[PDB]
Amino acid sequence: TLPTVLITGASSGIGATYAERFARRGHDLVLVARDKVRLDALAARLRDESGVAVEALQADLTRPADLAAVEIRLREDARIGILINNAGMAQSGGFVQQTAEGIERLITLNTTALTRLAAAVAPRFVQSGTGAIVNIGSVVGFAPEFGMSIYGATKAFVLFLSQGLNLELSPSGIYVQAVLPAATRTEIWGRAGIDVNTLPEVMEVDELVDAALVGFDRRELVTIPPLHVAARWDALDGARQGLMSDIRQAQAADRY
Amino acid sequence: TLPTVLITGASSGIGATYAERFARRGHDLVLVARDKVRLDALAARLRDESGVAVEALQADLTRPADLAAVEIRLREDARIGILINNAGMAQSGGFVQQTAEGIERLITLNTTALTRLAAAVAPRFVQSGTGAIVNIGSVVGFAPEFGMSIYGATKAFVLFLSQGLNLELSPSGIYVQAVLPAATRTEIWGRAGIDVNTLPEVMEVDELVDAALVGFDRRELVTIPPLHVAARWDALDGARQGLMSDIRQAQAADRYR
Ligand SMILES: NC(=O)c1ccc[n+]([C@@H]2O[C@H](COP(=O)([O-])OP(=O)(O)OC[C@H]3O[C@@H](n4cnc5c(N)ncnc54)[C@H](OP(=O)(O)O)[C@@H]3O)[C@@H](O)[C@H]2O)c1
Ligand SMILES: NC(=O)c1ccc[n+]([C@@H]2O[C@H](COP(=O)([O-])OP(=O)(O)OC[C@H]3O[C@@H](n4cnc5c(N)ncnc54)[C@H](OP(=O)(O)O)[C@@H]3O)[C@@H](O)[C@H]2O)c1
Repeated sequence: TLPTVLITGASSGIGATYAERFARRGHDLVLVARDKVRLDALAARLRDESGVAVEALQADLTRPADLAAVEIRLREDARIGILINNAGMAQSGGFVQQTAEGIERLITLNTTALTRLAAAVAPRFVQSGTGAIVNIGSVVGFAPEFGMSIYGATKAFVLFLSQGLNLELSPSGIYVQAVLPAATRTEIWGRAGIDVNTLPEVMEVDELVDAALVGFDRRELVTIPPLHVAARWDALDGARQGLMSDIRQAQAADRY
Repeated sequence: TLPTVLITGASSGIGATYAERFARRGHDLVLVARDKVRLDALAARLRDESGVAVEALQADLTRPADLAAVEIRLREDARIGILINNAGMAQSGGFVQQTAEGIERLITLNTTALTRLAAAVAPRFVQSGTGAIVNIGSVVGFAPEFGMSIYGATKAFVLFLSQGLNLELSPSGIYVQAVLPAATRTEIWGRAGIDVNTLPEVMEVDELVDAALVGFDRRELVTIPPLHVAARWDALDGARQGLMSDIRQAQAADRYR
């Protein structure tokens, strides 16, 4: 029997296409987002088209009580063996046009909620010796130049967390994937007050998810569909380790 | 007249040494942390020894009302021209031993509060055409191997935010520095349930801060005192840009069909 997949941000975009795709592979699903009505239509379609069980679970992951209720479900339901931590939003406007409320929301959703859901399944996954956590990062986490300083910071967070979780949890049989899209045709752009049609280039959501799932089936750790030269990843990671090899912690460097 | 410095996490460790050092340079100070009694003693010492004004400002930066009150003070007080976003904590235990409450606290302090205080001064700094934001990251943000997956993530956040803020704000005359210590002899270790004496090597807090301040005086963007070969930073940043140069966004790469 195939594991049930809990997907956050399942109501649209990358989340919704993951849901469609996993339903077509034969997995039962738990779909979470705020828009209950839209989730109930999507769930019904997938139950009908694919014959799997699909539950629509309303939750605002920036509301403490909703998040806690999703944590509970992840801790307690042994059927759930794949977590897609996909729910996320971009930044609207530059740094000075940010608000305290907006910063709170962006960080809580993209970072705190994602990390907490992963922490809700990890103990159970360790005990069973199996499980999968797919975290959606972004190419923007490599690009302070893109101009979304906070959002990009949240996505650097998600990449790093994913790397760290792999090292901690793969020895207990857990797969931890970071998936890093670049511009993809979803509701994120309009949510942030950007017209998606003004971006030079944008990937279709079907093509991104199928690429991501090729990565998933190969059990790839870091999956970057729009990166046309794979070895740039290895070179980035090498330079990171290279830097780490020349840390001497007892004394400040001569130049200081 | 020299700008007043607001320092978070001023009651001990790196924050407290920054406070001592900036007081000796002649700056007035606003010191923030939870331990009011300890802040009042430090403030009194610095007023007496150095003859600058020093205000002790109690705040738990994980409590919404306290954080909002510090934001207000940063927005409204034109004297404050340097922000040291130093308050932070490490992770206690591995990922499976984490708690919802502990995750909330660690991320809120190291990330949300830091970002919000920076956002509280930036508009005023942009308007005045001057100002400085010093964010304390960590070498651990380069090291998923170190085993603190959440804490390290918060420090990858702080580095990235710093880089982004530099590009957004230096054109308006703002200096944004990321300071990245490695193991340094402060209260962070005991807070996390680690005996600092079991670490192979640990830098004295005086030496770290003085190194950081050499960086600050040279207006260096990314300052990593324990990195003995500077060019490893440039090579990391190059590889990052190298990767960015080979992103083609319309189509998935051949290896994914
Ligand atoms: N260009 C791209 O699309 C792109 C590129 C790289 C990475 N990403 C990442 O991809 C992920 C998916 O976003 P998308 O592109 O698929 O955008 P999307 O169409 O806006 O989907 C976002 C999903 O997250 C849910 N969500 C938003 N706020 C929420 C909240 N407070 N609580 C619970 N759920 C919430 C949304 O449903 P409700 O609004 O009904 O809650 C929606 O299903 C994000 O993490 C994003 O950072 C996107
Ligand atoms: N090895 C290292 O020490 C090392 C290496 C790299 C980076 N860092 C970074 O250096 C920074 C300073 O830490 P440290 O090494 O100096 O440790 P520290 O001695 O524990 O100092 C932490 C300071 O932040 C304050 N703080 C803690 N929780 C707080 C809260 N909720 N609200 C407001 N303030 C709070 C503390 O005072 P109260 O508890 O009285 O509130 C204290 O003044 C951190 O951002 C840390 O991540 C440290």
